[PDB]
Amino acid sequence: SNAAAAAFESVIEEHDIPGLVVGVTHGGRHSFYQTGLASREDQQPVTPDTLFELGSISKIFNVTLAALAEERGALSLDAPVADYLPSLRGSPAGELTLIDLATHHTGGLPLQVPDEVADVDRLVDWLRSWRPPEPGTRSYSNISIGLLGHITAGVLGMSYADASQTVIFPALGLKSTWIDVPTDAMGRYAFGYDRKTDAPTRVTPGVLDDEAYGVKSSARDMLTLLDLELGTGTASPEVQTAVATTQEGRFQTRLYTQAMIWEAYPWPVDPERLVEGNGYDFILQPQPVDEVDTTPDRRVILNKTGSTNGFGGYIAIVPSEDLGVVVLANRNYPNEARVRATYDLITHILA
Repeated sequence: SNAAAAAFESVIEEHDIPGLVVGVTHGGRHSFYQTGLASREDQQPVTPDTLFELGSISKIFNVTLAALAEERGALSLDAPVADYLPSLRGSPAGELTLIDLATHHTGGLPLQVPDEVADVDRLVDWLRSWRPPEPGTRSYSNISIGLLGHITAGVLGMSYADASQTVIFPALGLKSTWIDVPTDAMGRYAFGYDRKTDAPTRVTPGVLDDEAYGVKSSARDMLTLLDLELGTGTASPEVQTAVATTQEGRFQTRLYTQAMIWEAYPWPVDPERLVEGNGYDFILQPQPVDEVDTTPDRRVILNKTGSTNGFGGYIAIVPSEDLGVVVLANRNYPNEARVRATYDLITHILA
């Protein structure tokens, strides 16, 4: 019952992680390991109910909502973007499909919304004259996943915030997951700690922030989400189907199978392949992909990193083992460290 402490003891000291939580779900049984402070100043400890910034892990909720919108007939994940942003008809961006957005299959975009773009309408104009340098390649970007959330919310008739908080979060059974944290919950909201200055920090506003990286959640709520991703949760047939839609293999990269935001590796894996697949050389440049309808192996591990300036997160699920792990820290620390420590914890659990 002490496996998570041993697995993360090294990274906590190598990167001075002020607070960290590890939730594990295995055969439906939830366990948590908590250590350190959510806030240094008032010495609030981390608990399973401390809220952390999820960063890119927010994109999981995004694609689930798009899949749930498809289950309801509000959109089709195969339609072109131009069906929903009609000023983009005839342009390369308007001929991307919603699936292309969910899988980064765009041919090359900057990771961040350009500094010069002031809002989402201006971003749509910017996309109209964008030309992918390497058509057909995978290119990890907030721009494309953010646009999909904007499209989905538009099809539902409400802000992406209201789509998250009144549609997908309740459908998933979550009670401590927010785009906008309410007054009664702000005391639970951890401070982040900047890598360089060690100064307290919190995500700052930005174009498509809600849609791409604006979710805050707790370890306890994330285990509820992972039980649903493992197929062993309580949800309507809609949501069970939407969850499964987001894990289907869509494209094959050199190192893993790209699903909707989920990235799926064979199980068992060489952890070095998990490290490289989550390394910057792979993340920040276009990669060639082969189209395919499934993963090469029928036993897989699916993972997702997520960071803000002050936070470092990671989730992994092994469905053939009914195993799910979430690791949330209020220090942004390297992807390689999250992978190796989580892979170490998983091997101990299954030993």
